[PDB]
Amino acid sequence: VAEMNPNVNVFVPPRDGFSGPAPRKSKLICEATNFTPKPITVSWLKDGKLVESGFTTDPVTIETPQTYKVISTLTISEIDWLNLNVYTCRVDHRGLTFLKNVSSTC
Amino acid sequence: EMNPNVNVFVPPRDGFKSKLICEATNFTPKPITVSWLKDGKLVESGFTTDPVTIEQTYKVISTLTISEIDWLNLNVYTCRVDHRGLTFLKNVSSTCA
Amino acid sequence: ICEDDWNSGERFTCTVTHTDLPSPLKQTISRPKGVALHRPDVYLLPPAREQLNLR
Repeated sequence: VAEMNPNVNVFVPPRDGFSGPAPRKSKLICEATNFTPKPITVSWLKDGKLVESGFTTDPVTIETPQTYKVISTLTISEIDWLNLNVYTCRVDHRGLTFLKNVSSTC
Repeated sequence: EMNPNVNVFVPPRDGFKSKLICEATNFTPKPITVSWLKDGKLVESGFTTDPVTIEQTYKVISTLTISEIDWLNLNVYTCRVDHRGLTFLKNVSSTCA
Repeated sequence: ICEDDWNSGERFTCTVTHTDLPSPLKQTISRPKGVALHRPDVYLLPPAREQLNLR
């Protein structure tokens, strides 16, 4: 019934978001909302390298055009974050690619 | 009976309104209550709790709607988790500040 | 603000809420009380004769 470009949002842990035995680890959340149709592909990129492990994508659930949402979680290491590594969330929708870049730099 | 882990996510330093996600994982039993605080004041609206899902362990997430101006003004946001009579509070702030 | 409030030496603070700066700066503006009043003297200095040469 409609075609809308998905919105890409990336969540990062704060400075005090790391815990557990050394080395500490955290998670990254990439969520796409208000996109149509239902099918969507979510991928994680780390400094241009595809991540093939340590990630879990939640099933697409329903949030007037029909709307859907998708949640993806990627585990990251504190050491990699301190090296100013850039994490990119790859979203594929109807042949269109949307990339979002986040970093610890201010 | 294991204490639930409390983690609060923050928007990226270089920009995104946005949402706050508080996650409790590896907790038992399944029933759990999650709330939000703003500068030590109770929040009456603008927050929703997603149904608990199965990761035996369970996972529960919460979504709080915030504005860009309020978040970057060094406002204090605390996620309150109540489990087995215990209360956990996590405070976050701007890293670049 | 009111005229009487300004003459009472009340402390006014302007806070800026900008996205770039995580810390809202505080600027204080207040009239310094305890200063005496003096009558200004106005003097007019005509140009000298050494300046009216290049026309």
